[PDB]
Amino acid sequence: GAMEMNMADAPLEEGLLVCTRLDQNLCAELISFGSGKATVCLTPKEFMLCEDDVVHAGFIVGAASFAALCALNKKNSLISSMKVNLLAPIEIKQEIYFNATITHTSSKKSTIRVEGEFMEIKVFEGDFEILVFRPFK
Amino acid sequence: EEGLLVCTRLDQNLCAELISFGSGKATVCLTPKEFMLCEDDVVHAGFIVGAASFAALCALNKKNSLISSMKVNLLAPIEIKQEIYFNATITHTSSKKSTIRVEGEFMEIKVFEGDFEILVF
Repeated sequence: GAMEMNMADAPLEEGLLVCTRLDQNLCAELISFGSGKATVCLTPKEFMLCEDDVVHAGFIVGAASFAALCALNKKNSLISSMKVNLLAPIEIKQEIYFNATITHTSSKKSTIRVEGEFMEIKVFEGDFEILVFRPFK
Repeated sequence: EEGLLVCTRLDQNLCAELISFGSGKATVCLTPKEFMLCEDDVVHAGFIVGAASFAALCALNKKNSLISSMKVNLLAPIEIKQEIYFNATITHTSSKKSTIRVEGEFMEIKVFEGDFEILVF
């Protein structure tokens, strides 16, 4: 498909298959995706703070998580696990770019590496495992 | 939240309700809202990790603390208004650095587990 994807002015999200219900205002702005990668950008808001000068880990990891899902961009996918390092505390007004790249893939699962950068300095790094298929036992 | 030394600025409606804390343990309860969804039947990982993170910080309960790393397994997708209790317990501490284990359960079925490393300055 699809005519809507062609079009000078097609929204970037048009071809995005994952997290259809996600409000980017609560997570991160999608910047690009495709070819086994994605970038999102988090500009933290006051509601995201844990402390006056520390953005809550849920929002830092939440942005990384979204980048990771966008790199694979598959309909029926879930994050199953992650190992992540929050290298420095982030304040509001800091723009953090999260760049995801798939490192391993199969029909059933992938591993995606995410690096977060502030002014091109790494401040986050993580590996996410994603499962692609919901039934459970 | 008297005696609570961590996350003074955190909006509990956007995260999880603090149920109890003290003695190197804490429980919080996540009530998923629609704004938290990634997909119709999957709460975004950021809110699940956010809830666990809050639990972990309240277990240690130290001023000037920061989550420096985590290893977590999301064991099942979480859906709207499944109440999820996250129970955090310190497993290692040298004051400067601590490890907190957090388990989240829906009913008594385990939907989340992880280890959180916390630095205090």
